[PDB]
Amino acid sequence: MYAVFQSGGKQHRVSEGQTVRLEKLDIATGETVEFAEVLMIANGEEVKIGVPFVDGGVIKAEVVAHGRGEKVKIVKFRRRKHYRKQQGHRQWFTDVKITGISA
Amino acid sequence: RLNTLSPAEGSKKAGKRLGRGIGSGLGKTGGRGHKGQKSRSGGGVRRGFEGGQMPLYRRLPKFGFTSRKAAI
Repeated sequence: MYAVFQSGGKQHRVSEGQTVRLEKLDIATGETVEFAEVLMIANGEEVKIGVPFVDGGVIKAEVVAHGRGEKVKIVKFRRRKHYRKQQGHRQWFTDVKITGISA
Repeated sequence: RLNTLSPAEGSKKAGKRLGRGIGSGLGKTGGRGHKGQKSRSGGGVRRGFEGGQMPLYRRLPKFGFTSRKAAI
């Protein structure tokens, strides 16, 4: 009982009632979001996508958090050429919990 | 209010400091390049030097004279 859907350019396989982290979305932390772009739905019986994105499959998900990822330190260094550079990055992420998976 | 006065924008530049790190830009000789006479401490050529060629103020002939009546 799991489904495959495309959210932020990268596909996720999520089972019922589990939390999945995906790219930042323009949704407030206390609102449900829709994912009608369901790549595949799996159950005891198997249903595939003759046309991409099934026919009526949707996924109900609730936003939980809108935090930032772990800091990543970017170092660029040229050997013997008197060039050093430092940078930091924290990627924005959105935690969402899957509430319901349709057929 | 003595701790609220500020100068006009662009009045100060903070100057250039040489040889203080890589990220500061002009470090490691502070913008005077690699070896050479100009890179040395106190190096350089005097005014009018052309590297040995006859200077312009020597190739040309002196002309005229100064009139004392012009100053009065």
